[PDB]
Amino acid sequence: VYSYTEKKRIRKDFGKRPQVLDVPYLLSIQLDSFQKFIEQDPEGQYGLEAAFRSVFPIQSYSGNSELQYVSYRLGEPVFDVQECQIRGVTYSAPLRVKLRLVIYEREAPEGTVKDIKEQEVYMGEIPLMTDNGTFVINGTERVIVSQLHRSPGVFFDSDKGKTHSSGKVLYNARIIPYRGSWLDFEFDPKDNLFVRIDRRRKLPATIILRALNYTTEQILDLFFEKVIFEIRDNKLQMELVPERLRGETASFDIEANGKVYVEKGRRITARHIRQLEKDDVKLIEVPVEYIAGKVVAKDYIDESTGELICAANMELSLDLLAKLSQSGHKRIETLFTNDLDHGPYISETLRVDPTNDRLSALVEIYRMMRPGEPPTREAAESLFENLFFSEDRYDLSAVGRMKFNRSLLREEIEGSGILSKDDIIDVMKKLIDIRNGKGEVDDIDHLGNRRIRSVGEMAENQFRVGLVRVERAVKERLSLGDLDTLMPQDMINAKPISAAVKEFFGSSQLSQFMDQNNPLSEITHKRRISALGPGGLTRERAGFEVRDVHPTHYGRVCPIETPEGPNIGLINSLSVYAQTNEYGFLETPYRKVTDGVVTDEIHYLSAIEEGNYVIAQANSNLDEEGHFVEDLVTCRSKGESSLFSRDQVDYMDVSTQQVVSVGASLIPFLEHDDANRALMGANMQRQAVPTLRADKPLVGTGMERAVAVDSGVTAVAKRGGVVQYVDASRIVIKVNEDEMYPGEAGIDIYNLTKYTRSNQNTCINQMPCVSLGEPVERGDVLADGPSTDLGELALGQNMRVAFMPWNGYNFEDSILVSERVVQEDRFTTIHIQELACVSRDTKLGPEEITADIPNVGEAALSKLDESGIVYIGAEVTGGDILVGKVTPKVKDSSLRVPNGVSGTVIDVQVFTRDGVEKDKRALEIEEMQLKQAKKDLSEELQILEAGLFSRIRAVLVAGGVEAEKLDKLPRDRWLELGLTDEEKQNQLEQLAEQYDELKHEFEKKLEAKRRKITQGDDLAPGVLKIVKVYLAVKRRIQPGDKMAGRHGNKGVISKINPIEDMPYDENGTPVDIVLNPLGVPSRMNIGQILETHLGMAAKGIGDKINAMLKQQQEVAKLREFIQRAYDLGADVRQKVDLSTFSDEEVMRLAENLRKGMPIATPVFDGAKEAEIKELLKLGDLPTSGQIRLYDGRTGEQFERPVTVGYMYMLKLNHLVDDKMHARSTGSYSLVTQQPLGGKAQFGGQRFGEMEVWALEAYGAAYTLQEMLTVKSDDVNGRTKMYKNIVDGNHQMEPGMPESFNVLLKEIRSLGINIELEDE
Amino acid sequence: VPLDGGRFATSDLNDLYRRVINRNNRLKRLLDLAAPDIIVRNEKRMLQEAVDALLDNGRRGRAITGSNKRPLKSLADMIKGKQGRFRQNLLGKRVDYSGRSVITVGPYLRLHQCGLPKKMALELFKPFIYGKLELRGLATTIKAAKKMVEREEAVVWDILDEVIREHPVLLNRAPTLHRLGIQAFEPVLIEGKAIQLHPLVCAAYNADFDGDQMAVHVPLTLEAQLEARALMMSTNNILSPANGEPIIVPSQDVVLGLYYMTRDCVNAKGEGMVLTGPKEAERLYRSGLASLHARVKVRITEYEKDANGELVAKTSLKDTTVGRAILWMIVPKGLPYSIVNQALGKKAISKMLNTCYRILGLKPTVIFADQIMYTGFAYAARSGASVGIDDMVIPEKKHEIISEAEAEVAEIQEQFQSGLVTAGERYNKVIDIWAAANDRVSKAMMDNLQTETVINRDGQEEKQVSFNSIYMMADSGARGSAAQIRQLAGMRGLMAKPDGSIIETPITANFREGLNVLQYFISTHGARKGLADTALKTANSGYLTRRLVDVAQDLVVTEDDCGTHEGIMMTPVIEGGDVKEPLRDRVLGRVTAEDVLKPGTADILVPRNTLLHEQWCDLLEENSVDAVKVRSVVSCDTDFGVCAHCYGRDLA
DNA sequence: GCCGTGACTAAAGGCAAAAAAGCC
RNA sequence: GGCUUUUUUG
DNA sequence: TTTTAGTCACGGC
Ligand SMILES: [Mg+2]
Ligand SMILES: [Zn+2]
Repeated sequence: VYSYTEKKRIRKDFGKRPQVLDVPYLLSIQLDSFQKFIEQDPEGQYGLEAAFRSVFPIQSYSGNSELQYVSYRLGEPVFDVQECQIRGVTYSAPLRVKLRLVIYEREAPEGTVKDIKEQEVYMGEIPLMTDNGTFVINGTERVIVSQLHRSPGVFFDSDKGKTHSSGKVLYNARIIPYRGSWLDFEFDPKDNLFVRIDRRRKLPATIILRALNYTTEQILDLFFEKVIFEIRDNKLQMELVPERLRGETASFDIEANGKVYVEKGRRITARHIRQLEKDDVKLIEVPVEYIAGKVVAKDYIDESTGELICAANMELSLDLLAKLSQSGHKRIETLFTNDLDHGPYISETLRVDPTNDRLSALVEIYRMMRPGEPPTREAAESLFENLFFSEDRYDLSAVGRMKFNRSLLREEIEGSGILSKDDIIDVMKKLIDIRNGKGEVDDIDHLGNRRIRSVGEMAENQFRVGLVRVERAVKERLSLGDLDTLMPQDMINAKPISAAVKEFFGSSQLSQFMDQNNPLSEITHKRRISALGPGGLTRERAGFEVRDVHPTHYGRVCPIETPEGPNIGLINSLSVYAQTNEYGFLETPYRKVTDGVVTDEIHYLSAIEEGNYVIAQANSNLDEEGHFVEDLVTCRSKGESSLFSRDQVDYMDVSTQQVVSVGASLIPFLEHDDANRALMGANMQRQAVPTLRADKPLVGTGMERAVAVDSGVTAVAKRGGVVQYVDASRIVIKVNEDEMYPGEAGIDIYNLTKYTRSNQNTCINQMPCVSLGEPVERGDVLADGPSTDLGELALGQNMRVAFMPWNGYNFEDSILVSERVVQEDRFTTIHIQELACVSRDTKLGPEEITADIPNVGEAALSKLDESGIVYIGAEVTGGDILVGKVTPKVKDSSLRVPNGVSGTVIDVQVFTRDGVEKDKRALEIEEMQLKQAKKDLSEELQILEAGLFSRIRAVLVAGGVEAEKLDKLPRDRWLELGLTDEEKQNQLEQLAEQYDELKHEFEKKLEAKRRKITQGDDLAPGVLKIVKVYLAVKRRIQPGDKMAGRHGNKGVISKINPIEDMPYDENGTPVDIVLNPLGVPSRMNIGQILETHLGMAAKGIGDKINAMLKQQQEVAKLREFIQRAYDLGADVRQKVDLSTFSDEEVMRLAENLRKGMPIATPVFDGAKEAEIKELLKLGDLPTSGQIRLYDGRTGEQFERPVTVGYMYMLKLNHLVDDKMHARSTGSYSLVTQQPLGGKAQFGGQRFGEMEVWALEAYGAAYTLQEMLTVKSDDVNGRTKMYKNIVDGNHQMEPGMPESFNVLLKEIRSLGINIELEDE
Repeated sequence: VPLDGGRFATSDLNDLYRRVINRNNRLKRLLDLAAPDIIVRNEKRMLQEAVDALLDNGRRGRAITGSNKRPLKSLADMIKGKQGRFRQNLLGKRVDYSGRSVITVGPYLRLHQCGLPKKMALELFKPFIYGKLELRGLATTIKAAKKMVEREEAVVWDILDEVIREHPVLLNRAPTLHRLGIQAFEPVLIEGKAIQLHPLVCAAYNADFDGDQMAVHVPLTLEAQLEARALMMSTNNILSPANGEPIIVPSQDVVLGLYYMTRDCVNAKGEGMVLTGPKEAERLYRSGLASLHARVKVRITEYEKDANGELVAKTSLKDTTVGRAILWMIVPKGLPYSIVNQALGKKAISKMLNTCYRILGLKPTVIFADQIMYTGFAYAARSGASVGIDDMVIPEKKHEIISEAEAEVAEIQEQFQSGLVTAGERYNKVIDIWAAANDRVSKAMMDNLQTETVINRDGQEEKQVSFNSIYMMADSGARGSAAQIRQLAGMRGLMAKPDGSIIETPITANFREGLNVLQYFISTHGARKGLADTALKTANSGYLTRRLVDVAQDLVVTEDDCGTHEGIMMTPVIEGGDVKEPLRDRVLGRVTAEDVLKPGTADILVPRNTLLHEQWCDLLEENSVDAVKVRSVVSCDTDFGVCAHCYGRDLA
């Protein structure tokens, strides 16, 4: 099956594995997040509804008044996205909230309602997500990347024996909440349990534990096992079981029933343990010395004296034994306290506890929280209550509670958002168990411990913070109670919420500036997973652990796409099929494998649940029914990789592209490249510049269509139809009969964007790609944007490349480029620069814009009009004047084009403050857009009138009126005709009513547009008017420009060589680019060679088609060849049949293939060498791929054959003309009198301390004296140096640098006296 | 400083000063009114805190912040730190007469020249042009000269050409790790906007032509120009200061050309013919009557300096090839013919240059280096050496070997299940088996790649060293090594986890054939680790350099001979295996603290206070000296410096 | 009570370049 | 025209 | 965050 939009150029698709899951909408990470933020949720779980319900209702301090939340609605945005970009205003919607203030009677019982007031409050302005998942803030277009932090919960960690010199491991537990203070339990080198809150001072654990109203007896019973002693005749015995004797030593001969059971002295034996188990004897005789190491459990006192005999956690001796025996206490309770099994960490902590009253414990907690303050009981109680057990100051949220219950092996995943008694008890018990061998520690890098915080969650958090601030304000206002004097509008101020939301969206570490220099960069930036930002790591504190790649990144996070330099592995990019779980964790598709048969039921598996199952490999051969052809297959179980059986498999990958991201999936032959070179290739492909004319990639991957469509650069038809009118700036689609709604059928109109400045000063331009009267369907591209060819990504060109050394002009990485490339303007790009001149109101008279400029000739003002604003289309150059600005004194302050760049003014946008006289250029511009609006409205009215009159004619003709008479009648008289049919008469009357309402509607719309456009503007205070100028520079390639490939083989053009010097093959066709072969072996990027060999084969097919069309051969011979090429391959997935194509369709397809038949190659399922050889043999090219060239300059054959083929070249955004810089004498700084820095300020190169050391390593002292004194900052020594040079002399004066005197004053500005001395 | 608008740009210091003066005024007014001591003490404490913040903010505790909620800059913080005055405006400062640009490659330049764009040159040398322009009367006032220069007349170009005759410029690349990162050159006026750089210096600069940028400075006074010419110019810097090894070693493109030129073939066009001399060998190769490398007999006149520094002619018939005979036409007089008779890989060619520096001085050495570069580029272009997908020969036994290796682990997995083998020893056995299999595959691949079959003149099959392109780049030393060629044809081998554990299953697929999703995923563990280490090692290393420069910045040679017999005993280092360093290198270029005693009693082999050079070192080797005592800087008794003799010899 | 030990606090952690913002 | 935060090149 | 060193308070026989 094939639709008409792709029948133009079918891409020959290699690849054997059938695809099951189509690539999802690439922006669904963004769109599906913010959608939850501003959608109505009756359950009150997501976004604004839950944010309001989390704070409201409001109760007064006296309890006599309250505020109720009802609902909310979002208004219509004042300006559209295009208007917002033009006018420099935020695209946002107003938030209207319905509040209800009800006051309770003071003398009446609770629940007595006095008054009910319902009103709407303008609570603030919420920025909106554009259709492309991007935000418009201030005329710009920002993207909020998704953070990757640690999920709230409990995490068990170990220090790996690195802190202490003895190498012992120090386990610990952390309790991370979603909001509130932290909590840590940790051990010490002496095996003492400790607790620390908010990383503050270390405290003994039980201090906090006894803060929960615990008695020491209860603590010991809860944290230990009781051992019972009964005082029998002459001895005291215990009941004994084998399980309490494992891994112990017999202090005495363990024997009972008069028979020896265990030996004396040596360690215990398992056989005697089994003998005790089978005998089932409990009570055993006990000596005296065996009790000397035990610790009493509960308090025991005398009932006669009433004094304390033995206390909890106290060592006991024979004296206490006799004291308890004489008191009649037959029952004695001790602790298990076995070194191997039940470590005695609680007992020793109870030993080191300073007190046991819990009041001194609370006082100590209060002291640790904040030092230097009286320990009032009420303050300490309030602090302890509000530190963990207050919902206002502490919250675990749903994900935190889920992780908390899962990590402790509980059963439910729902509970309170705060801690409790049982939570802390379980955490301590689990940490003790971990210290006691049982259990394992967690891994921080695991993707089961880190979740995705999208834009919706961030906005919800910021909105909640603002709402809490407003809550505090309204509470302090309601504290002053009153009798219905206030109206619930002055109590709520939108300023705090608006400021918080605005600052989050505008100035933040994650609301980054979108880089739109091609669709791929936009897609990659939108689908990014940043680990930095608030509540995250930093570029300096991150070590080698988070930066490294984990086995669970398989399918969720791309391994080979991460920026190099200071943050590598922190800004990794999301994978292709990976989506976000319900709680925020990542998850990937997997095809369930049943009874050895692979099905097509996709299950989304998260990180942790990947461990339990056994997952097969993506590229495993199968039959037609899913049976594995091999009884042994490759699988991964727990981050491992080993051979399993065909019955032990449980899941299978959907496709081979599942592991890589988008940018890495656009690279052909990725599996033949080293990982570093693939990384560099993806990063540089993200930097490509849109050329003048886009050209398809001969060797691709098939993701080009997805990347082009998903990014908002191609105009995609909403409904199918036929192109009624096609133009360079608009497309009109008459919707097909099946797709009209019951009312208001109408048509569709798409308005393209022509030569609009991008964020990187590039050019965004859209061109129609459909012909007049051509059918279209939904989802089909109607106008390709920048770097797109017929709805297909195309970032660079394809050049005939040769791998050979050529006289040293391609020495290390340089490239040699023929002049035929420059002549054809293949790599010519367009850049658009914006200049802004702002009229302010300064002192000594305001600044004016006029053509009266002194000390300038007529040439400098010829390009200017009497208005002073340069004409649109003037070929301005460096140094000229765009806007004539002068400041009264009069001094010339006119805006000028910075030197080094040509220009051609294409647009001038003028913003004039309200109530300010408008200049002539402003009047001309305003007449321009009012005429444009008039034309647009007239066209819409004419289209709607045509539709209405078609309906009118259809109704009247069906009513008995002849068609000829109706046509000969005026259109207005059609509604006035009397119809014998009442139903037809009613229809005509309704049509006339619609006629009148329609004309009223267009009149109102025209009046509204007139009022809107002609009205003034809002902008920064202290500005008279704002004028903007756009300049269009047409860059070409020159020696110094940076070019690259898709496989990381960057380079710099070193020479533009004449066409007569390029090597030429037997047919006389010169090559366009000469590359160095020696860059392939060391770099190990063999992908470029295979791409070259495949492109040579692909162009061979295209040339033959170009030969058939030139000879004007019939369709029958042509159709035969195209079918032969498309049928090539071994077990090719794609099946293209030309039988369904008409003759015109075949001719058009062949017309679109004369530049070379495109080739598709999946990432890890690409074409092998045999397919390339077969494709080459189909053409007229050698199978080896190496042809015999000739030297252009000498005409002599090269001694060896060389590799020639077509390779895809990109022009990176590092142009030499934007980097060349020089300076003799410019402007100097203010304090240090040193030359400025940067190209913009005409600054000089910094001569750093390393260069000073380099000059010191020589014998160079006079050069150093120059660089330090007479070139940098010796004010009295550089004015004379300039005079000497012009005088013909070359001599310096040492002087005294002015950057050292300042230092003296600085040190002299303190109490220190530093001074020089005598001569 | 006033900015655009009603707001004014004020520094962090003004706010602190205003705070302090306001607090002082409040205390002055409050104390004179006999206010209670409750408020007086608090006001005085607040004044103390304000002065503390002004003098040094943040030392005590929470630093006072402005509207930005960021700590303000105090006087103490304005000096301390990387942004402070000392490390930003005193040690290193911005300079005039400087430019920055992208560097490309120019192979037509000489060793002492660089390409300078016309626009950059005209902007840099603006003051010099004004002097000449008014000197010749072409412009009376300075304003007329400035107007004439910007209009870009025709005579201005001639004047600029005149003023760049012998005016060196300092080319610089950041970072400048060593003293060769700043070098003087004589600029050449070229078009474009890129700084053309001589290839041979690229080794010194550590620069590659993939977007690198370099900065150019201009000396002004006569002393600076003479210092540049006499100390900095690249013709004077051909030896490293760290060791005697040169920095003008040809690499990459040149090495491949010189290796292809001097490499014989058993059968070629025009073999066995006898030539008059090297000049004829060039007429045959150009005419196409003889291949570039055919074994011939030629007559060569070589000059040896065996006399007392005098050259003597010598004629003989040598059995060599056309390529070596052609190359002999550029070597200088002193060198013998045995130098250019081998294959001349990367390590040989450098030695050749070294030999010249040992015999003929500096000017013949630099001329020979330039001729080497030109000839190598020319005969590398003429070779047409290319890499193709068919040049990576996969050994045929490889898969078979892999199968056998698999069988081995197929045994152990069974034996581990019978209890005869535990977990750890099974891991060790599998690792050893896979390592042995990888080694065998690598050896088989190398044996297959390094030889080829060719029929000789008589018609019998004879083996010769292969002409495979990838092997020519690997063997000559131009690019790559054995590991890369192994990873392109043989199996990639075992890979390690991020922690360090070796994966049990190795990557059995080379880059020539495909790598599946699982192998490519486990191959990124090493790559990301290496990239992270490289990214985080630049910050640590450079810091170390600073701590090494500031400790030893003030040590300058100030004496000729301190006259002390103290020294350190220098012997060759032995770790229990082969000697890591011979005694010759540890004593070369030093002076003996005392006379060296022969093992025979009372014989003085080396006089005291004598510099040991290569000629003496060879005499030391033939005598088989055991240990030589020499002077060292740490034993010097000179005050506030080190004498010339204790340091030894200037390596540069 | 004096030398040994643990806890509390300060400094330091590339070089050059560009491109954006936003504040003051 | 100073500071800060991001992004990128070597 | 990690490393390192300097300094104040505690400890054991
Ligand atoms: Mg580089
Ligand atoms: Zn000395």
